[PDB]
Amino acid sequence: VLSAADKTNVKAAWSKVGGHAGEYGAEALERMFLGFPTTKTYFPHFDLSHGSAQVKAHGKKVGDALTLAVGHLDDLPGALSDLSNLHAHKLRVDPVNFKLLSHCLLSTLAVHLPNDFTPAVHASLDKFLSSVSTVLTSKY
Amino acid sequence: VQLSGEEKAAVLALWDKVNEEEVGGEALGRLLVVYPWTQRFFDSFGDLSNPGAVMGNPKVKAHGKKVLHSFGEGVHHLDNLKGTFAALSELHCDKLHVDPENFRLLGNVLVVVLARHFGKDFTPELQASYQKVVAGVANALAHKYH
Ligand code: HEM
Ligand code: HEM
Repeated sequence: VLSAADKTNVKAAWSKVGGHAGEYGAEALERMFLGFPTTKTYFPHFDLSHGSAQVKAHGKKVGDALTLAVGHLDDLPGALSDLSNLHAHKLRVDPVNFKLLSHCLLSTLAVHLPNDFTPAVHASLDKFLSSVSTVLTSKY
Repeated sequence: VQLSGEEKAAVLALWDKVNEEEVGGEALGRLLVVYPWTQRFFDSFGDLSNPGAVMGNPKVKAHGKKVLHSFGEGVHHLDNLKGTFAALSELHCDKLHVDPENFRLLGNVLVVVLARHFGKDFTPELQASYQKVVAGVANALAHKYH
């Protein structure tokens, strides 16, 4: 998200994603906990077990946070300025952790949508995922 | 690096299905399309304009293959990375002057292309592993940057 051609790939690419957002939301998280273990300390209150209705019931929360932003490309600071006060104010999440989620979520999409995850779109998504990351780490 | 027999066996069995040309030209290509600033180092290789030119460029493919072969040597010298890349490191810092972080980048790009190529069999379990390998090769390629 930013440039036109980019805001065009994101809405298009995400329609590809469609109603599998929370599933994917789930998986990305699952891939970041195992892959990048430190991230797991931000969730002491969590069933970090593979199958966890909790890790499973947050990916759907993350998926929707992301579907919304997709529909709010022209203004991200405002449409997430709660998630912004959440990750940055109440939780103190490190700006290097967002890349780990951005990497995982992308590694995932590549797993469920091989033909659609092309270079041009992969470019765009990386950008969209950088922008959203910024907004949330904006209160720093 | 430091991991597990069942993980190693896994990592290895996957590496016998890796077409090094395909997955090779794919990593380097995306690196260039997704992180355009790295177009600066490979500057001779003709036309690297739109992603269509990058991807179907014979010199991206041929260097890609040289990159992934170097990766395998590493997937097979599990315990001696530093030694393995104790030269690709010197040629990267001195002659090339390439930032350490650009490595981790090409790495995560290599994990993503494995991801699309091997679908569901590229389990969070198995990527869990690859991050370690990509982590180790990165640390080794920058080892000589002091
Ligand atoms: C793409 C970026 C991200 C998105 C879209 C996202 C989404 C969300 C949302 C929507 C909530 C609040 C749900 C609610 O109001 O109940 C939340 C909570 C939370 N997020 Fe994220 N998040 C992101 C990145 C991260 C990262 C990188 C971490 C740390 C590794 C993280 C850790 C947390 C924690 C600890 C909570 C509170 C958990 C709880 O007790 O319910 N988030 N996230
Ligand atoms: C994942 C880590 C990397 C590996 C395993 C790798 C591997 C290699 C290999 C095997 C060669 C061939 C050496 C030779 O021809 O004798 C090479 C050369 C080269 N590499 Fe890397 N590379 C990595 C990351 C990077 C990055 C991030 C950049 C750019 C930012 C880069 C830029 C170059 C350049 C410019 C050459 C010279 C190519 C030529 O004109 O012959 N490498 N690399």
